[PDB]
Amino acid sequence: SQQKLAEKLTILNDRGVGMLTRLYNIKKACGDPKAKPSYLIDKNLESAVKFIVRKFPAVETRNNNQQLAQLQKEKSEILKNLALYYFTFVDVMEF
Amino acid sequence: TRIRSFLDDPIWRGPLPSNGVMHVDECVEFHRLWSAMQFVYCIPVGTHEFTVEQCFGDGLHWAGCMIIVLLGQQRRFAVLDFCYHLLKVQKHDGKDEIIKNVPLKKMVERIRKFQILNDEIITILDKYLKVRCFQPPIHQ
Amino acid sequence: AIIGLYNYAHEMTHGASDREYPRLGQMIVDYENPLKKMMEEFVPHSKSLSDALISLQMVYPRRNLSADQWRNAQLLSLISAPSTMLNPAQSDTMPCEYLSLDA
Amino acid sequence: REIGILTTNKNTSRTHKIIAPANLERPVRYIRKPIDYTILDDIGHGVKV
Amino acid sequence: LQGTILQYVKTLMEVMPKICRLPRHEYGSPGILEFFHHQLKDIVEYAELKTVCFQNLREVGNAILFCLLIEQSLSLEEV
Repeated sequence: SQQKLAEKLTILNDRGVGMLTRLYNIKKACGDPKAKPSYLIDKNLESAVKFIVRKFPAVETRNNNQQLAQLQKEKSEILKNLALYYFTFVDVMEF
Repeated sequence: TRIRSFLDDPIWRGPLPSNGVMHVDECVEFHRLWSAMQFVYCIPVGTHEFTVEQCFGDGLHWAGCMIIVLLGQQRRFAVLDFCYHLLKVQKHDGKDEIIKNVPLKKMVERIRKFQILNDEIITILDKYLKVRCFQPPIHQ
Repeated sequence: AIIGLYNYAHEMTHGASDREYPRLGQMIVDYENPLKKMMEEFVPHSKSLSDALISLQMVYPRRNLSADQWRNAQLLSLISAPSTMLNPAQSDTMPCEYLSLDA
Repeated sequence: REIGILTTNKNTSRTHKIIAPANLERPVRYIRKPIDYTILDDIGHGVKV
Repeated sequence: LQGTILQYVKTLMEVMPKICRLPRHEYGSPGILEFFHHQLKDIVEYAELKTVCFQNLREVGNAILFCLLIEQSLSLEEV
């Protein structure tokens, strides 16, 4: 009687539909080359992103070996443009 | 409107439906008589005879459809009609034979032509002219 | 790329990864073939899910008939039986009658 | 006057192909919130916690 | 309408079948044509139909068409 199954189901279904909508929009924006984030196409960040992806779960900042030198000067912008996508993925995890 | 005022005889509209909604399998309303007449003049004729559009033109259908529309029977006419039903079924199964010296494919083609004409006439008449609720069941 | 790149920006700015990066990365690397994992994840729920799905034998097969069978039953026809045009259309499983078939 | 018996006013009016609202759909921002399980307790006979 | 057409309508209503169902699709097109032709046999064989009823109906239709077209011409001269 204290499980609140009905309310929990009702809430989570709406949440799931909303997350589906958001993730579909993220997929579409990331599909056409003319609308994905500018950092996934710049030629000078290619090495940085390749290095990051090759070892995705782990963070290896120190001992970069100049594969991340460029990323260290746009960080104030990277952290401010990719916020939306990151928090959408976080909300997917919470859901 | 003035012409509608002339159809005050009870023969045109018939008696009240048994089920309390509308006649379906009965033939006590003018639109069924017109469906029968349509069946009559949608049958191919011999070469020594004249077709209906050769003798009467389009006025015949204008008169018939006017009478139907003024009485308010246009939708019942569309739903319930022998020729339209035959056309629908023949289109579904796509058969062709001869029944009492009446080729089937030619007859359905004629029926389709007349259906187009009737729809046009009814639409014009409706254009120029610009609720009975029911009770739910009661528990014993 | 997006997740790792944001996390690195955050690490360099503040010196510590974001709170949620570890579990988020673990999720992303676990559901890389999402069904192969979700199949192993739903063994505990198999019984309840099976009940809920077997319950559909009474609705799906009779809703998924062909057009000939629809003609035989004169589906959605008001004039099929003119004597019962006032009777209220009804069934025990009323919500199951207009439930989407694709769902 | 004699012909006027058979006449009746016809309803025809001027309009535009498109008419816009007085106030358009002003967009709204996306503010993240967490999943709150206590927003249906005022509907029906709720069971707070 | 209240004269000859009414009398023919009454007579043909007397002659028409009391009940006429629309057969089901399974009956066939040839069967349905045969059924209709049998049911409406008295109307099909009515001699005076095409020569009197249709004539009067044509007259009525021509009258209403004349009213419509004459109204259109009057408007076109007024403009």
